[PDB]
Amino acid sequence: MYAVFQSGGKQHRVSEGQTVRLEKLDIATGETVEFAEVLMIANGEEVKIGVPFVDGGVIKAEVVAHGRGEKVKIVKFRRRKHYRKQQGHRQWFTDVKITGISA
Amino acid sequence: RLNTLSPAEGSKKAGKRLGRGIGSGLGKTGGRGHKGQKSRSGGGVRRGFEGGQMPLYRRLPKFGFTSRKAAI
Repeated sequence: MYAVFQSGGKQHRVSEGQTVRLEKLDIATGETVEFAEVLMIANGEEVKIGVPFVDGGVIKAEVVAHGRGEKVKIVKFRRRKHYRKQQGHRQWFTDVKITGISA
Repeated sequence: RLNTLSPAEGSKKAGKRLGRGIGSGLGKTGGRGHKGQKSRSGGGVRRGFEGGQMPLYRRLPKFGFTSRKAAI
């Protein structure tokens, strides 16, 4: 009982009632979001996508958090050429919990 | 209010400091390049030097004279 859907350019396989982290979305932390772009739905019986994105499959998900990822330190260094550079990055992420998976 | 006065924008530049790190830009000789006479401490050529060629103020002939009546 799991489904495959495309959210932020990268596909996720999520089972019922589990939390999945995906790219930042323009949704407030206390609102449900829709994912009608369901790549595949799996159950005891198997249903595939003759046309991409099934026919009526949707996924109900609730936003939980809108935090930032772990800091990543970017170092660029040229050997013997008197060039050093430092940078930091924290990627924005959105935690969402899957509430319901349709057929 | 003595701790609220500020100068006009662009009045100060903070100057250039040489040889203080890589990220500061002009470090490691502070913008005077690699070896050479100009890179040395106190190096350089005097005014009018052309590297040995006859200077312009020597190739040309002196002309005229100064009139004392012009100053009065």
